[PDB]
Amino acid sequence: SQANLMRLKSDLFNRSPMYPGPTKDDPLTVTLGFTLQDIVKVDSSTNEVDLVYYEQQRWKLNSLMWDPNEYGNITDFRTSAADIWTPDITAYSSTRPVQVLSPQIAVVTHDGSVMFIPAQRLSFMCDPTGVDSEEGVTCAVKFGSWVYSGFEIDLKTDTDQVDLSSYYASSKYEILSATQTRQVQHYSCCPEPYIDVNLVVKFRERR
Amino acid sequence: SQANLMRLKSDLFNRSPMYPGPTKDDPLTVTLGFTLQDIVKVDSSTNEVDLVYYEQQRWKLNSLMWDPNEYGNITDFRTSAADIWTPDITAYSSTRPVQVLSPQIAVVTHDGSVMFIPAQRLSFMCDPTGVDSEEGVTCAVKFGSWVYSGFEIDLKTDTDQVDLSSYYASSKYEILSATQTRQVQHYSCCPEPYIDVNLVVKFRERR
Amino acid sequence: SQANLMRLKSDLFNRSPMYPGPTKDDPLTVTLGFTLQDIVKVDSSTNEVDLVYYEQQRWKLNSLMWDPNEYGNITDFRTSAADIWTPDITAYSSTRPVQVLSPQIAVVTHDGSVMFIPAQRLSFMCDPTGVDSEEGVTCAVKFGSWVYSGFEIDLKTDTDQVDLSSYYASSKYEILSATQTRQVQHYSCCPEPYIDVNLVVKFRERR
Amino acid sequence: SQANLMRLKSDLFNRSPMYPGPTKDDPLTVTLGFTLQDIVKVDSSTNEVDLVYYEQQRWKLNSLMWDPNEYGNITDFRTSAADIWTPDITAYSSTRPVQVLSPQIAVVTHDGSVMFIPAQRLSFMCDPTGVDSEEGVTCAVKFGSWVYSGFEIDLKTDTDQVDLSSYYASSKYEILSATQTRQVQHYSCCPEPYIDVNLVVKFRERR
Amino acid sequence: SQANLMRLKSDLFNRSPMYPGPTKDDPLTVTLGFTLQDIVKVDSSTNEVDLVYYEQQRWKLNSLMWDPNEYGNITDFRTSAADIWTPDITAYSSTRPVQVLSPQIAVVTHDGSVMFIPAQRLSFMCDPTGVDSEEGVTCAVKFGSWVYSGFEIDLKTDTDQVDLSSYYASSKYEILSATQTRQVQHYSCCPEPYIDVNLVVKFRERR
Amino acid sequence: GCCSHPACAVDHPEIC
Amino acid sequence: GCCSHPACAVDHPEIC
Amino acid sequence: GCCSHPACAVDHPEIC
Amino acid sequence: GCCSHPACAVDHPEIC
Amino acid sequence: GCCSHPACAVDHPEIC
Repeated sequence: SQANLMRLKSDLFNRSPMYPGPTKDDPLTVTLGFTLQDIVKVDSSTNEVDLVYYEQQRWKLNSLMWDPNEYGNITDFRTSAADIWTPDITAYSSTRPVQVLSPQIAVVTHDGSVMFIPAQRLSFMCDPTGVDSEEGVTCAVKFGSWVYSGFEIDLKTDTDQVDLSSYYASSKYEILSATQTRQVQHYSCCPEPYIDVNLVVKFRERR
Repeated sequence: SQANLMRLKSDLFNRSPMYPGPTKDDPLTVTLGFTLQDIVKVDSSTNEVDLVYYEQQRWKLNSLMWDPNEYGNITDFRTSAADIWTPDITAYSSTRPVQVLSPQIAVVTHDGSVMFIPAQRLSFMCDPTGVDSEEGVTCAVKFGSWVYSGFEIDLKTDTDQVDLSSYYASSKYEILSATQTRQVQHYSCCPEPYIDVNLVVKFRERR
Repeated sequence: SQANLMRLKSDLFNRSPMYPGPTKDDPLTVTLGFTLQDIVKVDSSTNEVDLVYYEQQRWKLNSLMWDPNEYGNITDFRTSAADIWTPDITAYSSTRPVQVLSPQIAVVTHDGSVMFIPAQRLSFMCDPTGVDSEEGVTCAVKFGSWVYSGFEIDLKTDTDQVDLSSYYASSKYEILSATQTRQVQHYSCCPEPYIDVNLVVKFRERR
Repeated sequence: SQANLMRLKSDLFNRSPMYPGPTKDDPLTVTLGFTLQDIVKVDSSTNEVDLVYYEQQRWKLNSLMWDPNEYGNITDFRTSAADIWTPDITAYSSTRPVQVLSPQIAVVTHDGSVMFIPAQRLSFMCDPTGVDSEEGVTCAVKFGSWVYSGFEIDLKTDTDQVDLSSYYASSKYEILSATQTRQVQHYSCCPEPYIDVNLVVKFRERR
Repeated sequence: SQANLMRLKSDLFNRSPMYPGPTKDDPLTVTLGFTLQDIVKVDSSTNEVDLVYYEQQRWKLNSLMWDPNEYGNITDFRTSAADIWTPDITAYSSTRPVQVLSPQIAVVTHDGSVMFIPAQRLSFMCDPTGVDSEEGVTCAVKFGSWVYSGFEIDLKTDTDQVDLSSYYASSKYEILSATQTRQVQHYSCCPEPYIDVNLVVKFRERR
Repeated sequence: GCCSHPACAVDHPEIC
Repeated sequence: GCCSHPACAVDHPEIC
Repeated sequence: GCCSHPACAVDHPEIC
Repeated sequence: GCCSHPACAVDHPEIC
Repeated sequence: GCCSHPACAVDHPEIC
């Protein structure tokens, strides 16, 4: 019952070594999704803007697979995100260290898929001049792996539209559009694809 | 009988594995109650407001039961909550990470019941306009589990009235009402209940 | 002989389990005394005052006894405050979590005695309006246990006069009076004493 | 495959003693390279300015060598920077503790070479007077080892030009020059070289 | 030969119980010296001043002696200051907890003496009134043991002049004098010397 | 009343 | 909808 | 005036 | 170029 | 002027 989940958790985490990270010969693809919750604060004297959002991260590890027959028909569970390997998806133009607003607990299912949704608050580089106007301003921040190239981490988005269905209605900024575009970049020197997700949001103060 | 309490804490904590979290066939009920202590600051330039409150949470694990006779007639004890599993209950519209203002120490009873009342200071998304008014403004924040649905963790309130009997007499804001309403959310997609407790407060500066 | 003291530190802390907290069949008495050092900042837009003070706390516990000639005449020693159980004396109307300005080191005596004096800076709820008058303001913040009632922790004050002999001479605030008075509270529902010590201070800007 | 990399991580990290640091009989050369990303903030009232930069550090350790043929042709891998010894390059005129903006994940190759690129935000001493002018200000901060002299840690730059190619286009300041020069220092008293890298950057507002 | 220092590090720290602190029977002498780098910020609304300085502390311990010929002629080594017992000097008029600007790494020599120079930023009580006169202001902070009396820790300064040869030329306040005078204080009740080193600095805005 | 001061409420889940 | 509240998104990767 | 300096108070519970 | 992005820079110590 | 830079001070307790 609970015995079965203590037993499968014990067979997945105490037995095996820690997963050592993706390689060229056994790479992995992470899928990203942002749910944007509030444009909290804009700062014209430094051009840094503060966002609160949900980042939906999802990947698949063969070492986290298991067969439900063996475990009282159990099919998924939640665990501390510290108990499992997680990716190094990081904001590329952040200006302070990111703040976690939520528990960090991932869901693991028998195919070896893990979904993980940290709610975060981020400061990043953005010039706000024009937030007054009816046009608004546009900001962009890219996310991607910090050490792994495209040959080891692939990123993928399920949609190009940032989910604005839980944006704070009476925020200090109106959201006009919000896109999560996936981008690849090559350099002359080098074979490798470099993949990032570009979060572009266009906004203005309310009126 | 300090020996006797040494013995019981040692039979319940280094003995069995960590309780691995609620599941759908052994669900669990967390009871919430807020006693509000002060509205310390409202911010009109960001629409975030700061609270100090005690969040009283209560649940019941069979993994913590014991017979008083076998342990010198003792009926409860206190422990650091780090020694025990705690629920997942998060503010949904938080805007910076919560600050714990009190020790985090739980009380356990031979029943298998746990009480835990951390004092917290929380910033959350709220438009203050109209606080200068007679009519005041209304803010709301929902609390709920962040990874478990209603099928594994249920929330419940003992009362719908937030306890204000220890609210700061010289605050900068008066409380007009304060409610603890638990709500259910269903979706088209899925059977499962999604459960939250909605903290609703109507307040005004002081005239 | 450092050897004699290392052997006593090992015989008190390594191979007995840590003391499990006060019970009702062996309660405990903590004595608090405040050395007030400076009113550093007042904030009228939030009604918070910031204090810098030494909180000297002292209590007594049998698990720390020894006789000195059985360890080569030693009767006192200093140890990290983390090596030993401490009471959970916390300000009740604090608004930010306390920051310690001092090392946390206790001195413990052969009779079993521990004394511990942390320097802290505390933000707490206090309405300052009227501070720049000749009359002054009065603030109050109470300290007490957060999880134990009077039947398990009782408080004593050695004096009702907070020590002002170390208040910053060139501070921004005079102190007119400052008290550490013990208070006991019953509620109708319940037999038990709930005991705290109330720090009351009267202060004004410096002419 | 992964088995082969887990086995290589195990043979290098727990099976060996902690690396004890470079000595005089085995000096070590860490090469530094900075890519400057944004001048976030200038503070004219205190003369401190805040930078966001990438610090690329690289060193070689014989204790990190391995033969690829005995580990499935593996030639490089990544590990958390906590798993390995890191040099103590410090900003010398910093005025706050630096903030880490990125994961700290290093790459080590069968050569025993390590590259590590943490993104940081640093506040440091600089008089901004002359920024509003058309010739601007120039600021400098030196980096070097804080306890090792030149006889145990040598520093090196691969180039004297700071890499600006990802400087924030819509930042609040423009860079006229940015150089990273190594410096040697002897004193009257003493044999040893004292080695630092001086990055001096010349900047101006956007007009 | 690093084998020789791993062997010596392993024999000083793994073999033995941690030094249990100085006693009346085996006391200890700490030598302090301040290198002052910048008065970064003063504010007259709170009478707090912010200093950035290196405090060089130095002491000698028998338990850290070793004979070089028994360890391949090794004379000194570096270790993180967490590997060793460190003294308790603390600012007595601090207002916020100190910020460490540098690595905390000590060097120990074969006689058992250890030297350690952390860079720090400290906020402390000081009334700035008169800083843009020319007569300047004078501020003071005493440092000392927070728990050990003179009979267990002695303080000693090798010079009474705070080292200014590294003071920031373009800071916004400038030092007229800076002294580190050792002080002893007895009181009637008590035999023991209670000793401190008193840091006095006289400073002014740019003429 | 009691349910407002946490040291009271934890001793009395009966009420609070 | 479901994909905006994380307690829902994790229970339904089928959907989010 | 011992009870104002913490190094003194801890050495003398006898007084402070 | 490549030496401005850290994910590229560590893959090519040859160049960066 | 060795005694103002901590990397110099630690190598040389004789002087600083």
